[PDB]
Amino acid sequence: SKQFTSSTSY
Amino acid sequence: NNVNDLITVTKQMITEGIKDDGVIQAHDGEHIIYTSDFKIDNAVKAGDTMTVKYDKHTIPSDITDDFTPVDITDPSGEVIAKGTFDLNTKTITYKFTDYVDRYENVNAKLELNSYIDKKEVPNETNLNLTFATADKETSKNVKVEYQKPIVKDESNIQSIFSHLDTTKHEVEQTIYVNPLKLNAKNTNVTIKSGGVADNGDYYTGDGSTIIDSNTEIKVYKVASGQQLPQSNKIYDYSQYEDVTNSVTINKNYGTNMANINFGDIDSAYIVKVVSKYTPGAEDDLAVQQGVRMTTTNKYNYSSYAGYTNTILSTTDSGGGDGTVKP
Ligand SMILES: [Mg+2]
Repeated sequence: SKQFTSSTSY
Repeated sequence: NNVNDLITVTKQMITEGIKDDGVIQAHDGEHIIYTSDFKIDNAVKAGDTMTVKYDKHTIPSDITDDFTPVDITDPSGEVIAKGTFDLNTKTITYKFTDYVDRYENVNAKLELNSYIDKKEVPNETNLNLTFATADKETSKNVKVEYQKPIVKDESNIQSIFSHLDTTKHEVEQTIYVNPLKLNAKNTNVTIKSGGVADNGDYYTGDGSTIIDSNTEIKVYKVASGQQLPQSNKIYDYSQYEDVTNSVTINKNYGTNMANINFGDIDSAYIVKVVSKYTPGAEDDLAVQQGVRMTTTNKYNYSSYAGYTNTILSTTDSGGGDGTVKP
């Protein structure tokens, strides 16, 4: 399906 | 039945997922895009295999374990090849179906996304990325950059989402509390669904998590001579001191909000939180959780530092076509 990563919210 | 020698690569390239600046912003979730166009010899038959190799420092999914290579399909949905991934060799093996028995002049196009593998890249560094399709390699030099803590007097904190389980609907957050090893007076840390701004201000945001008595919270003390990886991901907790039972944790401090009382500290701590989220929210990128560190500064008021994580996703593609064998 999808592949995922962590990001930062600002 | 490897037929890599029967695969002719006509174009391949490595590009950056967010900005072409030679720097992978890994904590901004910037992915790497590997595109490959190739011809499949007419001698290739059902059950034959080819390989596609990722750079050792990359990984198809950063925070999930469930990666399955995308099928290679023709324009109407016929499957040309099925793929399996070996994490240890960072290699996809594509196995052709009897599509290649029924069609000739077959060609295909792969678009494969990946992220920096934090296990292979604990700290910022320069990398010579090398990808390959059927043993034909291409390379790209990049720098990997990681985030820095928000710092306000002795309040200093940073976090990532370090795992996502879309079956059990759990997300893991790894938090560095006081990574700078400052003398942080009256240290409290809050973990909450939604957002925490750089200055500590709460905001609702565009994602959520569920925090309650069944949230898992572990706390580890870092020694003065211990160095934390800039990747913000801890693969082995055994060399740190588990102090979960020596700090005060209230998982029900507020609505979807936990807090931890550290008191006066002079050391860094790692906090690992496993919380739940709304089933399906990952498809809307609606998983978001933030942290706030509070300390008392030398002027007798509070200083705040905040940090918020969310998720990003990518989807690989594999297409091909051919003409009918008479
Ligand atoms: Mg970039």
